Amino acid sequence: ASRRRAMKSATDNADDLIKALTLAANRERQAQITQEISEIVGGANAL
Amino acid sequence: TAGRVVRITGPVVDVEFPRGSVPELFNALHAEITFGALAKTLTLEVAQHLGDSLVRCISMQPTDGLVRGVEVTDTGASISVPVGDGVKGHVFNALGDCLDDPGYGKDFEHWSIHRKPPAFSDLEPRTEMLETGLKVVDLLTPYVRGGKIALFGGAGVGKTVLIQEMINRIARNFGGTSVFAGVGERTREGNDLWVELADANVLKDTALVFGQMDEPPGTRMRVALSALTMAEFFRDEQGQDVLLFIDNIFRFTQAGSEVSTLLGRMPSAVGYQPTLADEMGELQERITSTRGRSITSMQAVYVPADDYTDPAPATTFAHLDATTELSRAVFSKGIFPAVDPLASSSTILDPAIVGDEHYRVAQEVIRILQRYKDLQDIIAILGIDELSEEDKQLVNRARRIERFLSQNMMAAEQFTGQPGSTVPLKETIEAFDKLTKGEFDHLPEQAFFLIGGLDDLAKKAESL
Amino acid sequence: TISAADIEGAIEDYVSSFSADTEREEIGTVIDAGDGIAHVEGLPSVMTQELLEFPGGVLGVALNLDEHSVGAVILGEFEKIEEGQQVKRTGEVLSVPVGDAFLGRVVNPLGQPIDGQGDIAAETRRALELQAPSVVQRQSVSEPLQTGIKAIDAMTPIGRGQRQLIIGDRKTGKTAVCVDTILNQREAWLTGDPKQQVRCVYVAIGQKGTTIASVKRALEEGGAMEYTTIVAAPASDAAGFKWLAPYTGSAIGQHWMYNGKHVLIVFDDLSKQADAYRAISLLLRRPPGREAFPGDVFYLHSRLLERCAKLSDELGGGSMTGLPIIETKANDISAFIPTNVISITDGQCFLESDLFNQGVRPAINVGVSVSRVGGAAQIKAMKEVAGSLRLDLSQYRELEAFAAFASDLDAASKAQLDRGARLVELLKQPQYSPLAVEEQVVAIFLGTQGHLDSVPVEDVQRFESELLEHVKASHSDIFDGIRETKKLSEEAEEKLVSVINEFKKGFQASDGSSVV
Ligand SMILES: Nc1ncnc2c1ncn2[C@@H]1O[C@H](COP(=O)(O)OP(=O)(O)OP(=O)(O)O)[C@@H](O)[C@H]1O
Ligand SMILES: Nc1ncnc2c1ncn2[C@@H]1O[C@H](COP(=O)(O)OP(=O)(O)OP(=O)(O)O)[C@@H](O)[C@H]1O
Ligand SMILES: [Mg+2]
Ligand SMILES: [Mg+2]
Repeated sequence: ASRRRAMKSATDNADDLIKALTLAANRERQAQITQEISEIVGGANAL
Repeated sequence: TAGRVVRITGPVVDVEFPRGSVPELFNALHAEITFGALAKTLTLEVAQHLGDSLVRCISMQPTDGLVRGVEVTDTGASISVPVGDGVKGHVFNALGDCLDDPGYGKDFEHWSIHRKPPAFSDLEPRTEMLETGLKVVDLLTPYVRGGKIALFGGAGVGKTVLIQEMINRIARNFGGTSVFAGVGERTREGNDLWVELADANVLKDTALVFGQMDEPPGTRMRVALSALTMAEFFRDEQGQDVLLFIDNIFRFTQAGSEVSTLLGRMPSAVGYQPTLADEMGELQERITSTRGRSITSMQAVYVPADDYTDPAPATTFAHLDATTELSRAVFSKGIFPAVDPLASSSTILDPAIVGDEHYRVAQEVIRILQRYKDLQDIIAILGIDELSEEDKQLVNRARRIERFLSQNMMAAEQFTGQPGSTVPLKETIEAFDKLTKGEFDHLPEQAFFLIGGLDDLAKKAESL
Repeated sequence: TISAADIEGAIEDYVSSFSADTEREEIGTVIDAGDGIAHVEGLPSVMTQELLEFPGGVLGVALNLDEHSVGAVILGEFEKIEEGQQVKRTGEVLSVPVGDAFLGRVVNPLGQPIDGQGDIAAETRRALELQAPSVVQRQSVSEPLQTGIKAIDAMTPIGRGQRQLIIGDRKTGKTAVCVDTILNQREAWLTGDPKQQVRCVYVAIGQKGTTIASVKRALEEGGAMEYTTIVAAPASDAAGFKWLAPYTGSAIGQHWMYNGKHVLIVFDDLSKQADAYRAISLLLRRPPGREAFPGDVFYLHSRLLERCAKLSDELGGGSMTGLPIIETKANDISAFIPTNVISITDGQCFLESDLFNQGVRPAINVGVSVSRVGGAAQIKAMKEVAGSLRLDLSQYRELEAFAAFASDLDAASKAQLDRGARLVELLKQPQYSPLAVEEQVVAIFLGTQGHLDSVPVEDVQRFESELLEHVKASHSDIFDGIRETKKLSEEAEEKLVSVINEFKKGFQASDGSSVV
């Protein structure tokens, strides 16, 4: 009976890590693509 | 008739000519540079037409110490390099001048560096089972005679050592002519390779050509074409099997990017020059075996920061048939060959032309390693005590197999005192069948590390 | 000297027929060149996409206009271009000579026989740029276009006039599926009337010549060389050929489709075409956008892949089917071209590499694949036999995720897990082995009813194969019935049950036990 609740709480706590990591990954992807496009347009317009 | 120089910047130089005197594309030009201590003869190759009797080109020598108004002369011909039997046992630079003897080799016939790929009507697939003495290449990805073979991996993984071992093992058992080309590498490696080749009698049978990185980007972009010209001349007329080794391919693409930055073209994604794929495809089409002539080429390709998403490796992968890549995780683990079996593949590995036992063993070992890779994280976090009996048995078998793929080679003599060891194919097949059956599980961990043969395994077992 | 007589007669007939005329035309001059493009000035009036002509014999096309300059692209050889040449405006928008002698040969993207075979005949010239069929000239889709693969036609059906996409990771087996489908139609061709006949075409872009030679050898050995043609644009060619080949292939297929013959276009790769277009656009100094791509790139694909569609009975009821192939890297789908091509077509077949690593050879993902047409393109018999195994497989994988470490389960749960495992192990199949419809239906019926639930999962496939062979040897009525009525009868089911029982009574693999 004591064992069961530990697994329950473990799963409940494990979900939020997935959520936070997903948010961080999306933010990083957006930053990378916008940086790349800014750099390429700046390089192209300079000539 | 002669022109003048109006602008100079970096390596690129533009020149002016009078009416009815502009040369066609890819024509050599000579320029004179004078000084108290810096006297040379600049060699330039035409790049593009700017109109108004102006032509922009690049140079193969440093442009330090040049002054405007100096006349530029034309030869009305393309770059050329002497060829023949006398080329054997000598060292040449990009321009073709003999480095060992300044005056040697200035009387043979000459061929233009620019050529044409062979026509499509004379192509034929080549299928042959070429066997070496190394376990991983013999079992996972067998090499193909007369086909493409290449490596992959980041910096400091051990590709050059593998190339040296491979050439040492093969050139002793070859009746044809081999040619070595060095695009980019430290001078120490070239000097040591020359000394090592001189330590045996094989040097007289091969020809070496290479340029270094300290030279301007013009030279780094032309060595491969000269090497291909020599190899093609040897193949076409003698009708003899040839061996070709290329140290790197990334270097000349880097040089092309550098020069195209200044030439005036717009950049592209990840700051690469446009039309890199076209140039790579045009160059890679030269190495090909016709119906009656066979040539075997081994190349090494570098990747930046272990990223396969980079466009250049992705583009150059499509030109290969048999491939073997290296990983850094296995190198950090400790295994010396550092070959990852999961991602590597071949193009002759099917039971149609190979015995079915090979196919079955390969499939079984691949499945076992894949399952271990899957169970990795659970084993690391929750521990081995949580899994069932089947998972524990597969984990132990995976550990045994992963340790067993290691093997010592002769080229490791300089680094470690262990001598070389070689094993045939059938013994490896039987040993892998025994291991995958699961009748060697009683041995300890260290008994399966750096083992050449089964008898050596037994001897090490009796030593603990 | 009969051949000599014919040669002399041909030479004399040609030489005595020499004639030429003196007509005026506009000629311009080149001002600059290099990097695969050249600038030409002096032409007063030239249509866009005109096929120019150069003194050395090389060709070119006009893309960019200006107040005093005309851009150009050199298709073939490039080193002969130099300042001082004279261009000559000729003809009109370029076209392709299409006919019926193209079968069983390999041609240049421009329409030249690069093969060692002699020259080909010509029937009529068709321009590449033509409007697609309108919205009031199409029917609904209803036809069983077989593919020869159990998983593909069991999960995602394909019908005539339906565009289906295959997106895969490196070294997965897309070309093997394409080749199996392309050669599955030998029996269809062997029939007399063209109602079953299909004329297929292949396009290869940016590939090594040895690979094309191997593919041709495989098709020739398969015996399907008689009713196919190949267009090849190897890597050695300039960007123009790689950009222009698919239009030529589509036009050649469309000419056949327009006269009432079913066809099947296949595009080997589309990323290479996009890369070539990007290179040309960047070299012509046009504004760039995201990922260094021009804005109109999406429009490009919409102009090409939309040609194929089912026709109505008023115009002859032709058809055309396309199978574009896309390559993705690092199991990433959010890239530009993958998203565009996914949103432009319908139906997908994802090819994971983890599945191909171990177990399944076809390695087709099931939980993401979808077909829009669905049951409208199925056969009644196999639709009845299907029994909605999709949900069974889904709950099977969902439960077997749990039951890996679980030994005490519900009996029905264990039965469902065993059924799912048996179906998954059944669904595998080797290469170069197409299957006809009747044996597929028989195997699926064997799988669904639970007849093989007593067979150990380790050696099912071999057993199944043997049964099929035996069924083909001592029995032929069931195949005739399913071929004639396209429906499974109850009496045939009873006979098949008796055959299965009597065969399973006498089969052993390892300590086996025949049971009720
Ligand atoms: N099989 C091996 N035996 C002995 N040493 C090895 C082996 N494989 C790798 N090493 C060691 O790993 C390093 C690899 O050296 P090396 O410079 O050849 O690397 P590389 O990744 O091939 O790069 P490069 O092209 O710059 O030479 C060396 O320190 C070498 O001693
Ligand atoms: N059903 C199968 N059974 C066994 N082996 C298969 C099967 N299908 C494919 N293979 C093997 O998988 C590999 C796939 O090669 P293929 O020519 O299809 O390339 P691909 O994965 O489509 O990739 P690419 O076009 O990028 O080269 C080959 O080695 C082929 O023999
Ligand atoms: Mg090295
Ligand atoms: Mg393929």
